[PDB]
Amino acid sequence: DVFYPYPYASGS
Amino acid sequence: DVFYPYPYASGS
Amino acid sequence: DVFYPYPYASGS
Amino acid sequence: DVFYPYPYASGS
Amino acid sequence: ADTIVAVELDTYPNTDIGDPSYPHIGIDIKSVRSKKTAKWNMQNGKVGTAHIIYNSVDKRLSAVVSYPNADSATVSYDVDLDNVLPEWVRVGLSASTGLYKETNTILSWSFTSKLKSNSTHETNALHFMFNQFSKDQKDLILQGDATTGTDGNLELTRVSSNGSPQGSSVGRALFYAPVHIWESSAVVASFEATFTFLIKSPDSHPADGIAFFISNIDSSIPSGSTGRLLGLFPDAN
Amino acid sequence: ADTIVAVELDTYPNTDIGDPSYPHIGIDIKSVRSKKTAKWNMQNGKVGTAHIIYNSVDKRLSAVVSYPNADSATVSYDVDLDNVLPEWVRVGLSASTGLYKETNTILSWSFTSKLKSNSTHETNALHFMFNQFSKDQKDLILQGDATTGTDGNLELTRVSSNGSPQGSSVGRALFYAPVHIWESSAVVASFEATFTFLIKSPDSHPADGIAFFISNIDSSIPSGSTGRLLGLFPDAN
Amino acid sequence: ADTIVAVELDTYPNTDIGDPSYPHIGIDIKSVRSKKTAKWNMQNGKVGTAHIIYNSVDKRLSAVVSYPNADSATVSYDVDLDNVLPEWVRVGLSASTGLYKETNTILSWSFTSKLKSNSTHETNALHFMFNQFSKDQKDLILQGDATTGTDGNLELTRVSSNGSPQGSSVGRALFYAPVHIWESSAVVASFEATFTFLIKSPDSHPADGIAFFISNIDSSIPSGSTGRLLGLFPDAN
Amino acid sequence: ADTIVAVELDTYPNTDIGDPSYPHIGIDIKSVRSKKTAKWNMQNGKVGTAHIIYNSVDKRLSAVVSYPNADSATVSYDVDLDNVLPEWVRVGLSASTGLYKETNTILSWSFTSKLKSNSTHETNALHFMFNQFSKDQKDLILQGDATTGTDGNLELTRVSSNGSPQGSSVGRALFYAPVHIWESSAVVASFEATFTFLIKSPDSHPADGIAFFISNIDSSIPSGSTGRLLGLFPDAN
Ligand SMILES: [Ca+2]
Ligand SMILES: [Ca+2]
Ligand SMILES: [Ca+2]
Ligand SMILES: [Ca+2]
Ligand SMILES: [Mn+2]
Ligand SMILES: [Mn+2]
Ligand SMILES: [Mn+2]
Ligand SMILES: [Mn+2]
Repeated sequence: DVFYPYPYASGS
Repeated sequence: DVFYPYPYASGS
Repeated sequence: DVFYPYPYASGS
Repeated sequence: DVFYPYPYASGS
Repeated sequence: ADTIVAVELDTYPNTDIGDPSYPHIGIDIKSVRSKKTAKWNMQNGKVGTAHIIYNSVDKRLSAVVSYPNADSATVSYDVDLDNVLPEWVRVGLSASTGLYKETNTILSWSFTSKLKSNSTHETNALHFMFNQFSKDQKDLILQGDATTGTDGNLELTRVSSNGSPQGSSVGRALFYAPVHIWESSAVVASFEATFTFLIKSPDSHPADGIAFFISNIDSSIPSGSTGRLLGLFPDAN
Repeated sequence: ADTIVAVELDTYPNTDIGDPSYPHIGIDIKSVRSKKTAKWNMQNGKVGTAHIIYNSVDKRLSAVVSYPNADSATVSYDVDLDNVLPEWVRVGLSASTGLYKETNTILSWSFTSKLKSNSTHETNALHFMFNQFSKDQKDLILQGDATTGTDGNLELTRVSSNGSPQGSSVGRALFYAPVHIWESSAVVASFEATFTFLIKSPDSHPADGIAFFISNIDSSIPSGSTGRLLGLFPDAN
Repeated sequence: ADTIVAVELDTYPNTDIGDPSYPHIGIDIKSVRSKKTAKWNMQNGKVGTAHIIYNSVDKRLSAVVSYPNADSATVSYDVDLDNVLPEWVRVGLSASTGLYKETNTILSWSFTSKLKSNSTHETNALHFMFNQFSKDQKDLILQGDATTGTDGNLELTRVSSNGSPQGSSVGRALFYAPVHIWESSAVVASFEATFTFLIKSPDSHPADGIAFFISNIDSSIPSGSTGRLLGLFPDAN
Repeated sequence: ADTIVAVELDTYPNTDIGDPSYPHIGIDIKSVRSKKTAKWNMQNGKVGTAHIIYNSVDKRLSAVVSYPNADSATVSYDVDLDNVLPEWVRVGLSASTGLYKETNTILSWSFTSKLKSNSTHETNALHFMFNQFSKDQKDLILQGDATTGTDGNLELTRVSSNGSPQGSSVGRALFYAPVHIWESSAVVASFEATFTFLIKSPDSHPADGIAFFISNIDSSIPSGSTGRLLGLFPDAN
């Protein structure tokens, strides 16, 4: 429902 | 795939 | 002191 | 049944 | 109102209110007049153990009282606690003396409640275990003559300085946090309680007993619930 | 001889051997012809949970099968396991297919046995909990087509490469270490097992079911115990 | 003031108070200025797990934050909790938002404390586990904007109907029963806590964080301890 | 050879192999020559308790030995068990006597292992607890002179009818089921073990010690590993 708003999301 | 395919159940 | 002082019991 | 055979027993 | 469901270790026969002509263990549902009882071979001065168990599948509350390498008494009763108690209860131990006395010493206590909701692994549970009682046990609610600290034990009723029991004494101990004993959407609900006790009587016949009980959160010691009412009931109805 | 005490999740009605005209859960004592059964609303493709509980005070073996926010089936039966099994058993899961098929996928499994001897706190207990199944699960004994690793699940019966069930398949999984299920001087003895399963059938009517069972240590898969015998029995007597 | 020990999952870097120039997890001993930090690859919108452990033999408090199929951030600090905290404390979760916001949703929380007194097996223990939260969760103390019952989760901070987070919000949750965290005549005292969270930020700029804390029994949300103070301290000292 | 990690309660100082000039407890990593020791006031004839704990966040193995109303000996060493042991091991107790003897009696033993996989709550766990030992304890592997059933205790070494210890004796006990001690995709792996022992020496000169160990699944007593080798290593290297 949400995508990497800011903090580094490793992967997807 | 197969979710709840089985006898007389309320709603789907 | 009080060890097993009570009704009908095998041995002492 | 046994008393400080050798190792320092602190107390009794 | 004070709702109670207790498993009692009755040591004195008050036939005046329905008691069997012998020391017994029984199951009480909102009444001191046990719904089911079992003869119990009490042993003055011996340390004994008590296990209470319950599960929602059977809706059967069972208890086993025993002493080391001796006989053990059992008493079971079918009951649907959902239709007896509020889903949020408080568990604890009660005890008393009257014309006769006895020591009501708890040496250890542990409780385990588990709730498995109707969803994948939504299991909630609570577990506490006391094997040593501090002098200032901040997670226990002591009512009446209840006190902790003596040799690391919970002394429920009044125990004199020299160590001898006391007459007309009532005590109770409830675990601080409320317990969710049941829920509408629970597939399986269960608990089991264990406690070791030491009853020592100086006089002829000891009285009046100990009891494991569950009750409404705000529960308290009824008046005149001393002696034969095991600090759990206001009258003998 | 192979002694069995199983709680089955029968999904196919084999009225030829006593089965009810519907999917059901039942309790089997040394026989596939259930001693007690309960109608069960199986749900093809839905993850379901199963709880089996037993205590020596009641000597009542109860089971509850349910699906998320749906009905739950219960079945209880009075039995003294002391007079049925050897004090040292081995617990495990069994399953199979026959003319019809289905997936017998265990997603998680946990067991808890406790023995309280007749002495002060001499409580022995064992507890294991599986929520992820390794490819090489060295603490499990896999018999038949049983296999671990697929998505971290224990696939009991043969599941094709593409993922579809397989006919004429039998599987079992037993925890490696023996379990002391009962003892002569036990004041209280009890266990409780939990497992989440996923049964998915491609064809019209699914078969044949899953079952939680207890047995003698050296137990193994009887011959022709495929299909309606749930990999637990040699014949339908 | 209150004595506070906490493991913070800081989502917003306030370099003006000593925060690393990026998301991090850290250990706070009576000061929002962590004694030890560790970069953390905060994964917005994904469920993560947090593990905090401690024991009096190593006297080292440690924690690990992770997301499935992702890496793990680890942090550890050496501290004798006997000199920092009172022997009777309370445990719980705290979280906030300031100018920027995020959802600080708790999906599950479990904790376990154990005391092994210097009298052998004088083991006392406490254990609770939450996978579901009811609207009326009587065993929890909710301070500030914290609420429960929502989809069965705990929202430590404000979140509207549309499901979006709010700014300038502070909320905590503590377990109802006090916890005996340490005792003198104790051979080994240990505790371990776990919880799954879901920090979601639609505005793409998360803040301010979630924390697991230990404080004096009567600890309450400090004035202005909103935003970067994580509802734990009254000043950035 | 076998990979061995152990916490030894060395009762006899063999300075020829690096032993401190007095009773001590220590951590051995594949060598009888401890990587870390700590003086220990061994109290002959008294029951003591031993606590060993570890977790992969701190990666520090620690232990505390104590006797009631007496002091506590503590020892800790930093070691990543992933590089020293295989992910599947076995746990147990070992002990010996040589020229001098002592009784190496085990009164109770419990252990608990937990794995939290990097997929959140992919928690797997194992727990066993022994307070009583039967003559025929099928869930234990007894190697050497170890025996059970005696007063309900475990005698790791030879002891005659008169109850006096024997010289040149080696005996161990391992849990039947293999234990998954670590996994790669693991966020936090931890285990803690406890046991009460009674080292008694009539000849006033105790030797050689008791140990808790972790080894490969198929570990067996090494040649001549009697006496000062604590039945753990084949040489004093
Ligand atoms: Ca009475
Ligand atoms: Ca069938
Ligand atoms: Ca910050
Ligand atoms: Ca030595
Ligand atoms: Mn009565
Ligand atoms: Mn059937
Ligand atoms: Mn910070
Ligand atoms: Mn040494």
